[PDB]
Amino acid sequence: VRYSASPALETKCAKARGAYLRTHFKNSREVAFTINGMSLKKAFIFLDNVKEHKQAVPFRRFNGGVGRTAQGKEFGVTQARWPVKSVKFFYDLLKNAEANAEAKGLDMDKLIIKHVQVNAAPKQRRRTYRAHGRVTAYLSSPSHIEIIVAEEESRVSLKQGAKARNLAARK
Amino acid sequence: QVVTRDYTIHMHKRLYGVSFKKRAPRAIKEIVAFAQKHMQTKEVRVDPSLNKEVWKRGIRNVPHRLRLRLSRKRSDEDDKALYTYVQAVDVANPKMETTVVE
Amino acid sequence: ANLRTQKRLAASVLKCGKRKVWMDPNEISEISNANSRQNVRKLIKDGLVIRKPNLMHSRFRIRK
RNA sequence: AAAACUUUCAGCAACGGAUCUCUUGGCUCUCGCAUCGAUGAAGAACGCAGCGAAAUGCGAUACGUAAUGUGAAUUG
RNA sequence: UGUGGAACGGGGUAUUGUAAGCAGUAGAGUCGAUCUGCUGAGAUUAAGCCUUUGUUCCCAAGAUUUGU
RNA sequence: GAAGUCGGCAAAAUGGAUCCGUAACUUCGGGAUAAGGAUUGGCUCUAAGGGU
RNA sequence: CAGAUCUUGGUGGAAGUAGCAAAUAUUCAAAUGAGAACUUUGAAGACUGAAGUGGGGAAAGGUUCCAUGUGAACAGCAGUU
RNA sequence: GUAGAGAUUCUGACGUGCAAAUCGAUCUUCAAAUUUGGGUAUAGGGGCGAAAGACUAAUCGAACCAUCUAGUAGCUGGUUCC
RNA sequence: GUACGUGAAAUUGCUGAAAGGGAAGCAUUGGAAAUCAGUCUUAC
Repeated sequence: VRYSASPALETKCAKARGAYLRTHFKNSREVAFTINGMSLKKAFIFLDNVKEHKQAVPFRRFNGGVGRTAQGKEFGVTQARWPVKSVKFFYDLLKNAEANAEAKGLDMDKLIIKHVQVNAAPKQRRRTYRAHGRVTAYLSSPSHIEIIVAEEESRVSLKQGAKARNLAARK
Repeated sequence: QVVTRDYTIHMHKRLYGVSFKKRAPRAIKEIVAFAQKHMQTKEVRVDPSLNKEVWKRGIRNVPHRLRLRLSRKRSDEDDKALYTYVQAVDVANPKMETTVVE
Repeated sequence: ANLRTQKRLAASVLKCGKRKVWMDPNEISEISNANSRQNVRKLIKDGLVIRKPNLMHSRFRIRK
């Protein structure tokens, strides 16, 4: 399957894919938006910090009801969380992308996360039982994730021509 | 690095106001946090006898002070785990100072 | 790992409850190998499985 | 007041299964035929294959026997 | 790397009501409720009390963002 | 100490046992645990109540 | 076809929101394992307290029994169970 | 007064519930007109009813199923290109 | 690539661009920015 972005030219990049991963699509999107653009090594440091509650993933789009924290101030936001299931999946994919770059012969010092995207996977669905003999949906929202790591990043009129000549050349 | 010390912990102050049904689990957590702060090791193993002594008077009544023996042991399987082993010490009165065990 | 089958067999062989069944926690590998009632009897003979004594219900205060 | 966010547009990628093409099916018309059962029918139940649950087929001769025809397969 | 921080210990303050142990020419009685002495003792005391020439331990670090 | 509230709604109070005491009324059976009072631990003792 | 609280199917905002708060309660070590608040063993703390959260049967179920094995899916967290 | 059978009050909890009738407290009864298992009988303009139009499979001032039936419509709604 | 022909819309993520002081959409006129065709070049 082909990726979303014009990069993934295999001469100077690596990429890694994940499909039908059973973790929340909204949390995955927030993690992807946070890590998009930072270097691969520093991305790993950030992800371990999130796992250890030393840094937090800012919640920008899917922020309804998300509590405030002091660890969102380095992103200029008030709402941030520590989604460990999503971060664990992103950590596994980033390790896979780093392995792909290793086998491909790239440079680990200069690699950055050039592209990362989360898409909604088909919902698996379940049932929940309500009051008054009612049943409704207990849907699950999985995610497709794809990551790409890479390196680095007049004519002039006759009067105008005569004016230009007589001013510049003549003096 | 590897060092063994006896401490007295003021569990009375750390359990003041704690819900009766979490007193003993809170005491174990306060032991772990007490060991982590003193020996600077995140890995703390509590001796089952120490757990027995904490839970001696039930889930609601924990002794006001405990005499603990903290040992910053290197490791068994890992190379540089550097964990704290915490056990209980039977003394007449826990109201006594910190000592360094040979 | 799992020793639930061994405990049910031990309780039946020792003629007591699973609450009264004790397995040597330092012999898990050999106890797990024991999978039949012959094997459980051999464990009980070797002392690796023990029927624990009843809890204390003294009638001293009642008699006094 | 830059970012975020929201909305719009486009590209790519998702979700979804519309559309187009197809069709051992259905529907309607016409033509022809007349043949169930106590000599056990229609229907039901349980079984039957080297490896089968269903469908299809069969009845302890059990995915069939005999006889006739074809002529060298069956096939995972 | 300081009249530094912490964990304890000591002192003060406060709450309760004289702890456990041992001893008695105390105890109705036929061993024994209880009482007395040591004993305003003992226990508790910052968990949002005060104070400490005390004891032991810890600290000269990582990350992140910022230019007139 | 019912001032609350449409209303003592909710809550409180009472409560076991022993002894004393117990009204109107009545279909004489009840009412009745009416209502009202007192007593209750521990310990050392005796006093009776049975069998051969 | 834009309508019929139209039909069928699909998908949104609400929204990572309401919520996952009855039945006293768990804790330590070890084992297994990629992974352990939840699996197993030991230790401790508890409860049901014989009109039981015990041991059985009838009605009903039908293989849920038992051992072994385990990528999912299901057990509204998790899961090696 | 317990088990058991009930269901007075809080007009409490809950009220997209644990529950299409449950939970808590309080309360009524508790040796008989008692409680109840299985077997059996009574079927829809019928049954059964210590009688509430109660109950008769969450359906009752006439159960449920399928047909007559695409019942009827002076009534509401919709009725597709320039 | 069996989650399998084609693969629409709703709706979604990414990227680029743009806009925004309690709605948005639209119409009209021009600016700005991006984009683009005609015409021409010739014929006599």
